[PDB]
Amino acid sequence: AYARTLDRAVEYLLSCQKDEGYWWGPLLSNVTMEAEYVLLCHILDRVDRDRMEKIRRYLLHEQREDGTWALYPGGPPDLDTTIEAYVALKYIGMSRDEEPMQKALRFIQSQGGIESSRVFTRMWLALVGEYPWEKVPMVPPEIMFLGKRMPLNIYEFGSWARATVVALSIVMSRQPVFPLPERARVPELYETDVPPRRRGAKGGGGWIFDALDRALHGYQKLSVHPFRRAAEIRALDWLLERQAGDGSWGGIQPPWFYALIALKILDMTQHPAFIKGWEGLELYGVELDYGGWMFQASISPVWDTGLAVLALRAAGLPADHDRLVKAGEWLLDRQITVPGDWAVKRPNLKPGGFAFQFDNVYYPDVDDTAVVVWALNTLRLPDERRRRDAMTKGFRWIVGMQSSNGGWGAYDVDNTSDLPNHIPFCDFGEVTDPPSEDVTAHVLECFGSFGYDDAWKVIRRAVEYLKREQKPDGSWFGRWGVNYLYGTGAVVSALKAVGIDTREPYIQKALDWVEQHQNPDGGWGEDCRSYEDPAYAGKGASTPSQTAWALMALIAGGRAESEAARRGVQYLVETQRPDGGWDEPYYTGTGFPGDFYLGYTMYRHVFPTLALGRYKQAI
Amino acid sequence: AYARTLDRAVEYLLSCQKDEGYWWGPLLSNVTMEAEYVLLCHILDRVDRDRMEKIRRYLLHEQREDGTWALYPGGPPDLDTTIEAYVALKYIGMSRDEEPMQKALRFIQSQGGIESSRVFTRMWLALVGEYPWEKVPMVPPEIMFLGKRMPLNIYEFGSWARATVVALSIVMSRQPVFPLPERARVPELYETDVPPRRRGAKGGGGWIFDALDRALHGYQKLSVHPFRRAAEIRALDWLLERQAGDGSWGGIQPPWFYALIALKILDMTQHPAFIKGWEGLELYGVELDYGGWMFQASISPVWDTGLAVLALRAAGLPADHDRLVKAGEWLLDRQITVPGDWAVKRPNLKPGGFAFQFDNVYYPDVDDTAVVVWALNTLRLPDERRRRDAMTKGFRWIVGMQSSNGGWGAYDVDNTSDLPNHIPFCDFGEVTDPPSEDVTAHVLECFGSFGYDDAWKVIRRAVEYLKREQKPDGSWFGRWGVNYLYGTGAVVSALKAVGIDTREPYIQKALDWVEQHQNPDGGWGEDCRSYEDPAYAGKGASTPSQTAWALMALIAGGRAESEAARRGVQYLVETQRPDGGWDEPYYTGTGFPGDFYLGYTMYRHVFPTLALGRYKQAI
Ligand SMILES: C=CCN(C)CCCCCCOc1ccc2c(-c3ccc(Br)cc3)nsc2c1
Ligand SMILES: C=CCN(C)CCCCCCOc1ccc2c(-c3ccc(Br)cc3)nsc2c1
Ligand SMILES: CCCCCCCCOCCOCCOCCOCCO
Ligand SMILES: CCCCCCCCOCCOCCOCCOCCO
Repeated sequence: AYARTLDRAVEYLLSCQKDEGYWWGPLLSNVTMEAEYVLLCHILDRVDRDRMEKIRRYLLHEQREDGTWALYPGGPPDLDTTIEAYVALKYIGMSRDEEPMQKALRFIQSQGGIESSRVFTRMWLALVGEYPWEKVPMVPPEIMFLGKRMPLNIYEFGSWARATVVALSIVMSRQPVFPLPERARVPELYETDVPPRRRGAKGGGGWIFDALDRALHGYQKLSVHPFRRAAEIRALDWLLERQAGDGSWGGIQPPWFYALIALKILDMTQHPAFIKGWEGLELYGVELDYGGWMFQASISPVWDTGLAVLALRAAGLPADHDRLVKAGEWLLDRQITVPGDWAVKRPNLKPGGFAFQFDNVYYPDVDDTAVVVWALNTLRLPDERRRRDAMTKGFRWIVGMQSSNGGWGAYDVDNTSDLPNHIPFCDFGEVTDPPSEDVTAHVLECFGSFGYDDAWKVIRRAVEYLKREQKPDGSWFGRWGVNYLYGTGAVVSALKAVGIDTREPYIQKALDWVEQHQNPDGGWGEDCRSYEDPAYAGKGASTPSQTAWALMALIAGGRAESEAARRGVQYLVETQRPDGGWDEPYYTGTGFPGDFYLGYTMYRHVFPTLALGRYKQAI
Repeated sequence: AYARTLDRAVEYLLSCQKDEGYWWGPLLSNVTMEAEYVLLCHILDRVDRDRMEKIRRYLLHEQREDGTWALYPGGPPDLDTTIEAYVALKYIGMSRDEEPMQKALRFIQSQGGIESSRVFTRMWLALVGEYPWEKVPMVPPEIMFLGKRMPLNIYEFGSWARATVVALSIVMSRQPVFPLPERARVPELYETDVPPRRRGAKGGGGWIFDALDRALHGYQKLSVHPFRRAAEIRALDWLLERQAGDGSWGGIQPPWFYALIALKILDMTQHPAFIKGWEGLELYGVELDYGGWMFQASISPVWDTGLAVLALRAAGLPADHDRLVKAGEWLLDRQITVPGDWAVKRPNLKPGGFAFQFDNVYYPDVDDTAVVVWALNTLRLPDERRRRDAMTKGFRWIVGMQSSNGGWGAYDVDNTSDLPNHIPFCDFGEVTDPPSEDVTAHVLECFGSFGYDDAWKVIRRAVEYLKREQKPDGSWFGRWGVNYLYGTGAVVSALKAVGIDTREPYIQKALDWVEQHQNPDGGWGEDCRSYEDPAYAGKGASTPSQTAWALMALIAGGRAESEAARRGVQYLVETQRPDGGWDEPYYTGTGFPGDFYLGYTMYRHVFPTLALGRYKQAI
């Protein structure tokens, strides 16, 4: 029955594999990536008419009927996104008259105009002189003086925010303006009677920071700022030291762009870092068949390859398949062997993790590491020396990464400070990197393959963490995936792997939750709205991946030979395409809960294959 | 008569011009460049058998009958050079038995062996474990803490030494060892009974430094060195901030190589700066027709182009010759507009100088600037705006670079400290960058073109400097050229240009000096030995360039229509080749008096053309 499906899905993945032996699916997000690219080019005075065109088609192609842009397909119109996308188009050529500009503008105004958008948006506009810098949350270069163990030192922030903060401090230090030609001036963004509904700090605004900011804006106006020169040079050095191998910073769009602006501001357009940083960009670009051009927020080569292997293995292929070996070998060359920002908290810990992208040695994440090691542990490579060796280094790194509560974070240890969550600046997505369930699950599932059970104290500490975090309805939050279906599936799958008894009450209470949300079409679905409104927890159009996740939670809990179980398998078997793939018009990936959603291209293929492979296992 | 010589020399120059419109002749030095390249590759574990082969040919090719290598063709055997060249070969494959290795070895031993070589040589050997680091002058990372105005702060050193010191501090901080295979171990370098005749500090060794060193060597052995970590990071950042566009540091072989080693030592082999820095090397490499491969100590594109223009112009070509315009345009894009290390002494001075190589914005030199501006001041470019503008910026920068005595330095102002000349480390070439005659001459000659004369205070101050420096025999020292013929020619030519009366006594006393050294063959020649032994001042085999220089001094002093004058012109006319070029088997360029000599490939062509062009002027 399903054998034909799996067989097809298998061959299909094998075709999607690159020559070097790795997998790499485009990472989808929203148009603020492209819109900001447009402004960046304008700032750096490097505009390519041909590129602008591809970006225009794309932007438009993504705008919806109502004339707006959302964070995820089928999501509500987003102000910020729409505003930036608006400015982008108007700069490329679009006249405020045209239908698109019209419908978009309307929505903008009906929301309070520019005054209701996130700091980033207002800041970008400030950069081109369409918004007063004085009304922008200030982040001083002096922040570079806070010691390792001080309130708000750059190391209390999450790896991604840290790099951005450092870069911007330089920018906000000079408050530069790169005037847009009259043709693209966007005054209309202000024309509105609707009361400006401004968004506040993530965890709440304390009158202290509220005032402190005002203080900084005043100090900003003085004629002399002692030691500021040395604060900037510190930020500069700091950035120069961590520029990733591909010329990017952290392998993400944000700090990368800002860092370049920071360099341009310091007349360093002749310096190597800038050059490399600039040309590095092309790698993240993607030529769309319909003539459009999108820019990836980040790239997932490692991740994809890692999961890809696991899937194919659980599917059936030999642990020494010549094709999987290509992957195995490739992965080994990717392992990071040098200290990264994490070292600040673990000086005596030996390097051994992995990164999300191709070359980003200073920021390996616990997630990728776990999956990569585990995936390697399932293979038979020619050089059993390096395979054995690497795994150990990766293993130990992870161990030494375990936070205080036994749960694992993404990039750092105990990065749980609650201070930065109140700064006027941080009003978008996460700013700290505390342990999450999904990550910790992938970790446990990693050790599990080696054989380490609940006996080992490490494991227990984690399980305790998971038990404590479980939601009332037996579900588990999805931090880097959408959502409860993602988390729950992760956990149950992990716990089952670490020897825990699947018969336990809290476990069963989870499985039941799964069955209770299975959509009529046989599959499972969870819309991103589940982050905003709880009524959507486990609700939404059925998707290949999300279905495959819930399917794993069931196969893991022994309920593999069940109704809901077989029902779901049917969905996958049916919905599958003639080529063996699968479609998924929705996002099942999460950047930040409620603020940034991602669509992992491979998920629709890899996970369904992994699930079917595991179903074919239970029989 | 000579006219045909000029027409031929001209058409030859124009042919040697590249497409972009610039001139660029290979810069010759000695084999320590290649020998050190070999060790570098070994250190960085990046050895290319094929390249090793091309290098081997070259090394042998340069070895003389006696089995040694000198600093300049026809020069005495050099210990350091020969030692390094020896180790290089023995590592490539050569067995100590082979005749070449034989003769070399005996010379080396007859000199006291390894114990008599410069610090650099002993250090390189220390790097591969063939010499005790303890017996190497120590340079601590802490030096990075000395403030702008303190004894021995990195800014008291000459631009070239500064960068090397910073890079080495990191290296000497860790005292790494990259063991050579037993096959290439060079113990025989010690086997000798001859008393080790060690070279001391450039300006004498003070018991203070001698003591301080021992002090630093002891401290080096402690278990904890507080703030050293910070010291290193200070040094690294200092390097990462000044890496030049082509990926080198300063555009010179020394700090470049050391800087890369410094990065290796710090596990940064996969950091942008390292990568670029490594692949930047190829540009300085040169494929020799006989199968060899040499590495340029530095490159002189700008310089050549600059002089090339002046020559051709004085020769006859229209100030708007479409070919000289290509040069004119090119040069303009080369002007530096950002602060460099010079800024430390002149914060309010506007950037406007030029560099020696293609892309080295932090180190423009007064010499190149003067020649480049002056050259431009003689052309008629399409964009008279930029031409006018560039000249002013360049000009003004030069004015603001003038030192206290009125003379001009190469890279910095008043870089006359006498402290660094006593450090145990600095025992090779120059370490500070004080004003020189030749440079100041090229500056005066520049303003001269604009019409500024002895009236302007700036010019008088200089003339006073030159008058005071003149040698008893009316000659003038040659700092960056070999030697008194080079300097004297420079000065007289300059003074004549700034309105000074060529009839003056001190002037005449100089001209006479020139006529008195004219060789029988009509031309003039000055061997590099003139730096070591005074009996060689103005003495040596005649060369095209040196002849052309003395010729300019005469044409300038009005003695153009003289015997010695016409005699010399004859030499150039006869010695010329069928293609219009000229041969010059000797070195007429100087890196450091008595320590490092260079051979400028273009000189033999450009200067003879300039001289003839000026002779044809006096008639
Ligand atoms: C899922 C397994 C492995 N993970 C471990 C890696 C996946 C996370 C990388 C994708 C998200 O990248 C980012 C990362 C950061 C951002 C920011 C951002 C937000 C606030 C600040 Br302050 C600075 C940047 N804006 S958009 C954005 C996208
Ligand atoms: C002539 C007009 C324009 N000039 C202005 C530029 C020409 C100077 C560049 C050629 C010389 O380059 C160097 C420059 C420096 C060195 C050193 C050296 C010596 C001592 C220390 Br301490 C560090 C490096 N060793 S070899 C060497 C070669
Ligand atoms: C400069 C000494 C080299 C030793 C490196 C250890 C530095 C301490 O790590 C603290 C964590 O900060 C992250 C550093 O890695 C980034 C690269 O910057 C280059 C210095 O190695
Ligand atoms: C960080 C302040 C930016 C102002 C630049 C002025 C540069 C300081 O001049 C002091 C002398 O050092 C010369 C610098 O060249 C190095 C480049 O590093 C870039 C700093 O902008």
